Amino acid sequence: MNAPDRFELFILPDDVPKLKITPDSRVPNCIIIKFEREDHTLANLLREELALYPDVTFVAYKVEHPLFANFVMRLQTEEGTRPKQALERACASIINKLKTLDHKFNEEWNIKN
Amino acid sequence: GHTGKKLMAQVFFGPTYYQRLRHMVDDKIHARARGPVQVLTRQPVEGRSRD
Amino acid sequence: PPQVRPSIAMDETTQGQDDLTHKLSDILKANINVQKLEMDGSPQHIIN
RNA sequence: CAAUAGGAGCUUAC
Repeated sequence: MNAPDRFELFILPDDVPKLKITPDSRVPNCIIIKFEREDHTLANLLREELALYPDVTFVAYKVEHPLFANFVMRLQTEEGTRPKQALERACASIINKLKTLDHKFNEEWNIKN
Repeated sequence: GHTGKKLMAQVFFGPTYYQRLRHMVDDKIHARARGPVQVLTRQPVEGRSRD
Repeated sequence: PPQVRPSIAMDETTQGQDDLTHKLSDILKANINVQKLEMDGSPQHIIN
């Protein structure tokens, strides 16, 4: 009677953006990203990918409430680098790693026959 | 579950017989803004079922 | 007033008066019976 | 635009 729908986890409304960027003014060259309709699956992947770059000084995420399907991420970078470009770089790197993983799994599965 | 990292502590784990008791929140949740009053005292009536 | 002793409805067509109303009716019956003794024979064991 | 009362019984959390 107060239970929301189980499909609001993934169905993006038309008035709700997928992604929203605001800057953290306290420290230089830092941004706060809120990902709507996502959870730990994307958050942990991105966080541990970004944490290994030399030019990334701060990266973290949290899910403020388990009953709401979003997370917020704080990311800081050095002076020359922009956190957004590093975010695209991390996304592309994980995509390439997954493509290589898929190719090797398919070849291995064929060889196993 | 969130990170796949091992937990530093080990967890007591196994099956246990649990029971579903008759007390459900949906049988208890009640709110009232305005509603029926008593004839004699003209004060809010008594009862979740009576609002 | 009847506000202090309102009637009520039991099954959509029936009503019983409050206790105070029946008590007042009993008092009225008693009063009229008193007014039926000082008007005729009353051998002192009915007036009391 | 209007959904009785009184009782008894069994329960909930302290």
